[PDB]
Amino acid sequence: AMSVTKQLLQMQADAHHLWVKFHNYHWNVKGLQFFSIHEYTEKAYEEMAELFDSCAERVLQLGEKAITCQKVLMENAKSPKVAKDCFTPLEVIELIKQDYEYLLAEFKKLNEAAEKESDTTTAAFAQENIAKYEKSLWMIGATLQGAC
Amino acid sequence: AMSVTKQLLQMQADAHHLWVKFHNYHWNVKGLQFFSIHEYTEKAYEEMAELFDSCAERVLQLGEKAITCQKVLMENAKSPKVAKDCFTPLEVIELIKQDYEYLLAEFKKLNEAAEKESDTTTAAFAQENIAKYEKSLWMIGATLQGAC
Amino acid sequence: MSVTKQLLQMQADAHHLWVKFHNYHWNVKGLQFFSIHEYTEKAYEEMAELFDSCAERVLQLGEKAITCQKVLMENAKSPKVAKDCFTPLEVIELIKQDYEYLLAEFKKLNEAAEKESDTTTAAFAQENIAKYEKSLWMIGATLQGAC
Amino acid sequence: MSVTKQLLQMQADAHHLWVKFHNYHWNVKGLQFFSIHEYTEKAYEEMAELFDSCAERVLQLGEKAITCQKVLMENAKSPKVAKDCFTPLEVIELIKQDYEYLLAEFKKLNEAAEKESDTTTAAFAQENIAKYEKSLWMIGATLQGAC
Amino acid sequence: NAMSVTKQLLQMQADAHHLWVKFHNYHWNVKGLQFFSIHEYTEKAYEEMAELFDSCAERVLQLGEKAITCQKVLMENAKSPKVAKDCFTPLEVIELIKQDYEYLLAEFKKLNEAAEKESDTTTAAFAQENIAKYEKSLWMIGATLQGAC
Amino acid sequence: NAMSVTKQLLQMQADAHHLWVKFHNYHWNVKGLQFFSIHEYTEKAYEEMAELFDSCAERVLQLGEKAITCQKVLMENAKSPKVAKDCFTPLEVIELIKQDYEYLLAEFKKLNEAAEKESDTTTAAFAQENIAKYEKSLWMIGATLQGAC
Amino acid sequence: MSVTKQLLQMQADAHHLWVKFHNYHWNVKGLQFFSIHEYTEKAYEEMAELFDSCAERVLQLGEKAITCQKVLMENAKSPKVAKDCFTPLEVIELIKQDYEYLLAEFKKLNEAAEKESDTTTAAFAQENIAKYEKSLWMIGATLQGAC
Amino acid sequence: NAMSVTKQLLQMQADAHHLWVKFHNYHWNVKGLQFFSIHEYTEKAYEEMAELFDSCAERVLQLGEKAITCQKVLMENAKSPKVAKDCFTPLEVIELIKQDYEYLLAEFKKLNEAAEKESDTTTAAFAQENIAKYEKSLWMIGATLQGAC
Amino acid sequence: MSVTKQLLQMQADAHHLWVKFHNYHWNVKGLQFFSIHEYTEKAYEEMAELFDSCAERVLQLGEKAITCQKVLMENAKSPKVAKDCFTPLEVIELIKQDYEYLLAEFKKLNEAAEKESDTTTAAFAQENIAKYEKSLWMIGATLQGAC
Amino acid sequence: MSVTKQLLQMQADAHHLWVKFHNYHWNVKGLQFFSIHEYTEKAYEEMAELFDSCAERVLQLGEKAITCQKVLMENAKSPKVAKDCFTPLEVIELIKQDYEYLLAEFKKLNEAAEKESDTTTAAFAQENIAKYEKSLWMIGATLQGAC
Amino acid sequence: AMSVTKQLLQMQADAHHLWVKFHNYHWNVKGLQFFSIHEYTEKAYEEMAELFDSCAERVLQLGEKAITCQKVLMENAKSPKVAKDCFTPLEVIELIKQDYEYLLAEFKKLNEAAEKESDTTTAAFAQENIAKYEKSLWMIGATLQGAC
Amino acid sequence: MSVTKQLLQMQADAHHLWVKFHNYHWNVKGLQFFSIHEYTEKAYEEMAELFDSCAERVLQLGEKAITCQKVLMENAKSPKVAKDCFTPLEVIELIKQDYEYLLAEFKKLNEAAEKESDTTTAAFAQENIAKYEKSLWMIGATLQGAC
Ligand SMILES: [Zn+2]
Ligand SMILES: [Zn+2]
Ligand SMILES: [Zn+2]
Ligand SMILES: [Zn+2]
Ligand SMILES: [Zn+2]
Ligand SMILES: [Zn+2]
Ligand SMILES: [Zn+2]
Ligand SMILES: [Zn+2]
Ligand SMILES: [Zn+2]
Ligand SMILES: [Zn+2]
Ligand SMILES: [Zn+2]
Ligand SMILES: [Zn+2]
Ligand SMILES: [Zn+2]
Ligand SMILES: [Zn+2]
Ligand SMILES: [Zn+2]
Ligand SMILES: [Zn+2]
Ligand SMILES: [Zn+2]
Ligand SMILES: [Zn+2]
Ligand SMILES: [Zn+2]
Ligand SMILES: [Zn+2]
Ligand SMILES: [Zn+2]
Ligand SMILES: [Zn+2]
Ligand SMILES: [Zn+2]
Ligand SMILES: [Zn+2]
Ligand SMILES: [Zn+2]
Ligand SMILES: [Zn+2]
Ligand SMILES: [Zn+2]
Ligand SMILES: [Zn+2]
Ligand SMILES: [Zn+2]
Ligand SMILES: [Zn+2]
Ligand SMILES: [Zn+2]
Ligand SMILES: [Zn+2]
Ligand SMILES: [Zn+2]
Ligand SMILES: [Zn+2]
Ligand SMILES: [Zn+2]
Ligand SMILES: [Zn+2]
Ligand SMILES: [Zn+2]
Ligand SMILES: [Zn+2]
Ligand SMILES: [Zn+2]
Ligand SMILES: [Zn+2]
Ligand SMILES: [Zn+2]
Ligand SMILES: [Zn+2]
Ligand SMILES: [Zn+2]
Ligand SMILES: [Zn+2]
Ligand SMILES: [Zn+2]
Ligand SMILES: [Zn+2]
Ligand SMILES: [Zn+2]
Ligand SMILES: [Zn+2]
Ligand SMILES: [Zn+2]
Ligand SMILES: [Zn+2]
Ligand SMILES: [Zn+2]
Ligand SMILES: [Zn+2]
Ligand SMILES: [Zn+2]
Ligand SMILES: [Zn+2]
Ligand SMILES: [Zn+2]
Ligand SMILES: [Zn+2]
Ligand SMILES: [Zn+2]
Ligand SMILES: [Zn+2]
Ligand SMILES: [Zn+2]
Ligand SMILES: [Zn+2]
Ligand SMILES: [Zn+2]
Ligand SMILES: [Zn+2]
Ligand SMILES: [Zn+2]
Ligand SMILES: [Zn+2]
Ligand SMILES: [Zn+2]
Ligand SMILES: [Zn+2]
Ligand SMILES: [Zn+2]
Ligand SMILES: [Zn+2]
Ligand SMILES: [Zn+2]
Ligand SMILES: [Zn+2]
Ligand SMILES: [Zn+2]
Ligand SMILES: [Zn+2]
Ligand SMILES: [Zn+2]
Ligand SMILES: [Zn+2]
Ligand SMILES: [Zn+2]
Ligand SMILES: [Zn+2]
Ligand SMILES: [Zn+2]
Ligand SMILES: [Zn+2]
Repeated sequence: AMSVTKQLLQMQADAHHLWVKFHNYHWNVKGLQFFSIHEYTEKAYEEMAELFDSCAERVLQLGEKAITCQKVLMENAKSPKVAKDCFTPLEVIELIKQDYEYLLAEFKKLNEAAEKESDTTTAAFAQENIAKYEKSLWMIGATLQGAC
Repeated sequence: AMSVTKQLLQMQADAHHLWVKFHNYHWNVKGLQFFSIHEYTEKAYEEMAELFDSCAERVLQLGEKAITCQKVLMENAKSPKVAKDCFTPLEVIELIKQDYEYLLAEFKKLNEAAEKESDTTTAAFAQENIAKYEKSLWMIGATLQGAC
Repeated sequence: MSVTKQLLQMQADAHHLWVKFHNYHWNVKGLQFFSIHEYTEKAYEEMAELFDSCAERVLQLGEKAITCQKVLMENAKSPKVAKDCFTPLEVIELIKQDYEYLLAEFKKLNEAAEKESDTTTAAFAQENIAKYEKSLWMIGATLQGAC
Repeated sequence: MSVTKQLLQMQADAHHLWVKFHNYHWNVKGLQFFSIHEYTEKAYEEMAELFDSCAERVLQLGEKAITCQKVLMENAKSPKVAKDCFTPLEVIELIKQDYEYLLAEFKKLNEAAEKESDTTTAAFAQENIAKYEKSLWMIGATLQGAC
Repeated sequence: NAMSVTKQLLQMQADAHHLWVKFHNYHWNVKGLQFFSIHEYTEKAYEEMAELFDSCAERVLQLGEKAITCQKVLMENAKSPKVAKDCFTPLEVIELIKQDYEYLLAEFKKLNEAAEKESDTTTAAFAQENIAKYEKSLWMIGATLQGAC
Repeated sequence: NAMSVTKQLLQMQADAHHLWVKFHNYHWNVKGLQFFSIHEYTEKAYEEMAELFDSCAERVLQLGEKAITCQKVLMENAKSPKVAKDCFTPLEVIELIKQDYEYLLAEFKKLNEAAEKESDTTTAAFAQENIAKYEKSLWMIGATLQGAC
Repeated sequence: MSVTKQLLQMQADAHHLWVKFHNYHWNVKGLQFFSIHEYTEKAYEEMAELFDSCAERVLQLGEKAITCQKVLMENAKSPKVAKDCFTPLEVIELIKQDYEYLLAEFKKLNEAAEKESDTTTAAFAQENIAKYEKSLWMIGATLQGAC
Repeated sequence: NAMSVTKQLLQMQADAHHLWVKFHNYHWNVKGLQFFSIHEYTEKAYEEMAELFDSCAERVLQLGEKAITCQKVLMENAKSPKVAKDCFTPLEVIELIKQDYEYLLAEFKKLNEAAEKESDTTTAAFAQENIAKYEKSLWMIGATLQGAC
Repeated sequence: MSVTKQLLQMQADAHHLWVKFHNYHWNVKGLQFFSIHEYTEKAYEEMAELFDSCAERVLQLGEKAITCQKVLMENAKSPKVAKDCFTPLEVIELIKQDYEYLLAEFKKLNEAAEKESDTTTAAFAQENIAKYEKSLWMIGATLQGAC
Repeated sequence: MSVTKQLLQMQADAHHLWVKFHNYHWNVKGLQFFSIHEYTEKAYEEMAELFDSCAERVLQLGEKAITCQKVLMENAKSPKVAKDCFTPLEVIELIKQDYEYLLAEFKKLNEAAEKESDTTTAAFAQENIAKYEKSLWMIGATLQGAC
Repeated sequence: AMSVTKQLLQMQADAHHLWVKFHNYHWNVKGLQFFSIHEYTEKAYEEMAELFDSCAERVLQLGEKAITCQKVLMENAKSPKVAKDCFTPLEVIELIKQDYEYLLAEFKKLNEAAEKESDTTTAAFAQENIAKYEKSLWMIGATLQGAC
Repeated sequence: MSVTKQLLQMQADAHHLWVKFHNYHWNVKGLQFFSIHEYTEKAYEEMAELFDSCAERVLQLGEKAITCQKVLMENAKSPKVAKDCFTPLEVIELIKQDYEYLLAEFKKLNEAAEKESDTTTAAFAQENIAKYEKSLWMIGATLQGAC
């Protein structure tokens, strides 16, 4: 049963990490599409705050402790690190693709762990997010591609 | 009197055709402006569904039969054919310009036929659409142009 | 068969029902004309949405949606109707058969999705199974006479 | 008649139909009572708007609207109804005849307006011509049996 | 000896119709600086008369008698004040509406007394709701017409 | 000699519960072309019964007696018409609802008379509001069932 | 029990909780009266929705819902409450026990649904399992003392 | 021999003003864990008192007497309970508001009796609407103060 | 003259009235200050919209809109006012003359549009003709004294 | 006065104006009755908000608000009104004098706040200074005759 | 005291000027971002109409006369003049940057004049606008920049 | 110190409080669990907004916002809490200390802003000073016992 709460706790830390990272994209993008990227990443960091809270509260429902220490959040984060603080629009979209691919893989890991424990609530939460990101990733991939 | 219902029936088939075609643009556009083109063509195919229904129902009001067979719709369609299934944003906008120019010419044909029959209801329907497309085509032309 | 093959079948069927549901909408006759006209309007709107959802899922899955109307026509397998004038009870009976067809296809889609471990497509199929099971209950009752 | 004479005729008729549509609204009996009650309520509200619009167009054109109910009574020419009890089908048949009358009167108004180059009245006539042609289609389909 | 609830409602039906027509006269034909506010006020007023007409008719039908369906009968039965004018200043309209509302109020009081003698709680509540409405409106209209000390 | 307001409200509580259950039977089990409109009408109806149940209970509590909290007592005390059917045509449902509403109306009139003898203005207003509601509804239901001349 | 037997059990129980939650709603006393009154009102509205949903799922599955209140009374198995007066804490403790009962019953419904490959009922069970697991967490925290 | 409707309304005007001021005292000066919910409840309450003040004044004016316009007269005429406190626990506020509402309720009952003797349906309806409001509120406030069996 | 020439004239006039209508809005004095201030606010907002619509129609028609304020000033031909303090009745009388001017220009635009078979510009002119005919009726009545 | 002494003065005055504005609201007579009735209603609602805001700012600053109506009566210094019947123009003239009084008191509050480096009270003063300067302009224009 | 009303009157004339100029951008931009620039400049000219009215009405509150003559508005305008009537999207954004920089400098001039007169109402109006334009100018500058 | 240095300090503090306010939100125990949970949700949402506003002001001022969580952690100076279980009164007492800290920092920001003649940052600081002065009043009263 610890594997479900272990994976929720991993996601809590990654959600925090992406919330910080998505602010970086939001502030520091430059170029003609500044405003739409700014608005896009604003919605995205809001989703990461919500995801942060949901993972924590699911852990609590499952009888464990959520992470409450900045230091632990920082140490446990495993989503892609970025060294930049200035971006083109296409660079942000490419970075987000990578961040969403990481989230997608981690949600499928959560689903499996939920499956082994017969945890339908956590499985439903995982799968709603899998659907959300497979849809976004299709759109992001099309945004990065050139036409034949 | 058959010329008004003949032209409404032509438009019914073209509206169906453009509804299918506009999905093609909606799905298969690639590049940075993916999302706005996707949203734009979504509104456009909704207008073509509405146009499909309006033409059919006007024919019925005029005492004739709307087309109800896929095969007849396909055979009767005369709006521009496209062979592609992958597009740049500028390519979609250029294709839509051509589709809207075709609609505009066909609505003016409908207006004339309505005029000869003193059909004020069909004439009003034609003219509301002429105004709509002359306005859109101005915007689309500006979108495709370079500045002096 | 496969998730993408089944999605493409449903895309073609959604287009066919979108067209047929307009025939019911336009051509029903009788005292319940307006309620039937309104009902079929909402139904065709759902068929348009289904058409789009099926295509986009195929695209998300790395395959091409159908974009040619001739292919849509050739591939559709939902019930054919060679009438263009209906009573309200005839429309309801036809919609029942159309919804029985969709429900069976959604169940095939779910099976295919569970085999492929595709939770997203499975969730899509299951939401539709629930929608049609409920709607078919009400349609059945509409067509019955009491005990 | 000239545009104003025709507007004044339509003012009288809108008043007459407003009264009559209340008769349908109150006095229909049978399973579809509530839908007819609701439809006829919308219809009389439309007749009240029509009455005001005709009158105010007359005032815009420099003439006096009808203000005496006795004149309104004497000038009305829309179909007379003797009954005070109806089936839903009878009401729909009577509304069709009322709407046919209005539609023909709006066409007379339009011709009159066109001759006087009165674009405002013409646009008002044509907007209503469109409204009644659409309704009359639906009403016709409602009274039909399927073939 | 006064007429029953149903005959009072029938009278009220005929008057509401008459006032609906009459209020259009004020709506169309007022002249002067306050044209628009009088036009809007009288539009709300005729809409209330249309509603009253339908309410009285439907209450008569609920009580088992038939509503009036003929415009000749509506015209002959109306007893609300007539006006032989088709042009008005704003003060004239306000004065005339005061007379119309005083008339309505008096008739709603008769309606209430009839409803009470018949133990008709539904019609009594209907009458009293309206009595409250015109007592308030008449206070405001009276203040609009008065001169300050 | 008739029972007090509080005992009448307690009866009304039990009936509202019974009709809430019964209206679900009509909601679920009507069959025929008008299935959906009957399904929706009866859904609005049971929601009104749920509200009535809570209102009567809370008024009894305001008057210092205790509401019924046991389903066995609710079942034993209900006096509204029973139906031994679980399948209905649309006309059957309309006919049966007419009988249920005529029952309610008669009980709300008793409630009003009891409230008046007790000078209970709150309960009287509550009863009369409901009397007005069912008199209107019963007029429409009766018209729905009649045949035109 | 099979899916329908289990749905019918939950129909009876939803009815029972609807009644009981009114008892909490009316009869709580103490400083938090109004918030408990409001919370329990939302809770009984949820029980009324649950009652209708179970019944209609049964009808969809081809069986008859419970229509006799005597059957509803006899089949209910959720916790019995003898009292008719409560403190806010007592109400919260009693609701926790009611919600634990429901949560266990929804899990039985889900297992039953999964065995019958009934995705619609399964989704309905799991949606409620999620709802009660979340509520029960909050309720538990509400009854606790801090460490 | 009891005072007329108009003098009762004038009393009610003065009290509503007093309670409007007093309810601010509870609003500002409550202390303790339930500070915010008491602050909000008493804000809704003073807003109701402001409305009552205006309603009573306007009804007096409709009845042809003049409303009170001087704050010295408002202060001298108020008879609702005074409180010589400017700090409160939540339970104290609830207890004090119970006393204020019991006072209002008793005065609205006198208002109703006066309105009935005068056949003043408008004021009677106004009084009874308010009687219904405080009977419900007082039930809830009483439950908030009680201890469970 | 031509549709585009007439549109450009109206563009210049819309700008002029937009400015003048602010003068009425700011500088009216007297008891009806606020209603006049609100009325003229809505009116200048319509002038801004008219300015934009006229320019964009010229652009749709392949010609250049006016973009220089000196050209706008030189070309405006609506009534000049050399006052900056007004009574409410003076504002209404001036607005009447401004609206009579606009109505005549809209009629010229319609004629030009019908000659050019330009249904879009004609519809634009006719919607405005109807708006101003109605508004001038009400303004006239505002300025009259009763019989 | 210090900031709190000045806030307490404004608390008393807001109470006084709340009462007075009801007098204007009830007792105005003449053609503009309804607009004055509506304007003064908004005005007293503003005075009630002002009364609460001053009191709560005092509480924030560590002092006690006024709770006794006798103190409120004795401390009020806004213009005394003896009348209980008014023309619309008289009401507007009296409101101008009330608003001038408030505006001067808000300026005193601002100076006091600035001296104490109290940004919160200062911002509150200045927001109201802006409000009354704008209103007083409109009120002035309303009382004027045009030149 | 004349320096506050002098500066409000300068701003009234510039607001009028920018309202005309912003229509020029709105109509005459060409290129892929036509529609968003069109929408952006539409909001901007609405703000300039509002600014025009606010400056005028503040002058009137201060006991002076607003400008009511087109000719005076034209003569007094000092915001940047543009000679073009056709623009790329980036050209419009660059021109707006310059127009907003001018507004920002003029609002700070207004604030100072308000300060010297203790005019808190005009100072508040100035400062609300300073905040608005410093925020917009940050966004506009990022839109024009390239990433490091 | 400087405006940008103070803004960066507050950015780090906003992040720290955002995290801590979630601890209160999750881990409070007792009868007021839900109101405290809702209160702290709104509070953390304000901390997220504050984080963003502080960063964007620094960027507007030509400097870089903090984008590394290690820097955020190192720089935060708001009160540390080494508990993860709370009563409702403990949460309120901690929030009081957190809000006292923010208020003092906002006052330093205002001073720095006025020195730099930065009206925009000063307005930001002052709106927050007013918000926290009011909220601390209410929190204080929540923690008191009456006289
Ligand atoms: Zn932003
Ligand atoms: Zn944003
Ligand atoms: Zn957001
Ligand atoms: Zn949370
Ligand atoms: Zn830590
Ligand atoms: Zn491709
Ligand atoms: Zn999409
Ligand atoms: Zn979309
Ligand atoms: Zn859409
Ligand atoms: Zn259709
Ligand atoms: Zn076919
Ligand atoms: Zn060019
Ligand atoms: Zn349709
Ligand atoms: Zn429709
Ligand atoms: Zn639709
Ligand atoms: Zn799509
Ligand atoms: Zn093809
Ligand atoms: Zn059966
Ligand atoms: Zn009705
Ligand atoms: Zn209705
Ligand atoms: Zn209606
Ligand atoms: Zn009208
Ligand atoms: Zn007459
Ligand atoms: Zn046929
Ligand atoms: Zn009108
Ligand atoms: Zn109107
Ligand atoms: Zn209206
Ligand atoms: Zn009716
Ligand atoms: Zn007749
Ligand atoms: Zn007179
Ligand atoms: Zn008598
Ligand atoms: Zn007097
Ligand atoms: Zn249902
Ligand atoms: Zn339903
Ligand atoms: Zn419902
Ligand atoms: Zn309740
Ligand atoms: Zn029991
Ligand atoms: Zn029968
Ligand atoms: Zn008896
Ligand atoms: Zn009959
Ligand atoms: Zn309640
Ligand atoms: Zn409630
Ligand atoms: Zn509810
Ligand atoms: Zn149901
Ligand atoms: Zn039974
Ligand atoms: Zn603990
Ligand atoms: Zn407050
Ligand atoms: Zn509050
Ligand atoms: Zn409030
Ligand atoms: Zn009032
Ligand atoms: Zn005094
Ligand atoms: Zn005590
Ligand atoms: Zn007595
Ligand atoms: Zn007890
Ligand atoms: Zn203004
Ligand atoms: Zn305005
Ligand atoms: Zn506006
Ligand atoms: Zn534009
Ligand atoms: Zn120029
Ligand atoms: Zn005249
Ligand atoms: Zn009032
Ligand atoms: Zn009012
Ligand atoms: Zn208000
Ligand atoms: Zn307050
Ligand atoms: Zn005192
Ligand atoms: Zn002057
Ligand atoms: Zn545009
Ligand atoms: Zn736009
Ligand atoms: Zn806009
Ligand atoms: Zn203005
Ligand atoms: Zn000039
Ligand atoms: Zn850079
Ligand atoms: Zn939560
Ligand atoms: Zn929450
Ligand atoms: Zn939130
Ligand atoms: Zn941001
Ligand atoms: Zn880092
Ligand atoms: Zn104390």
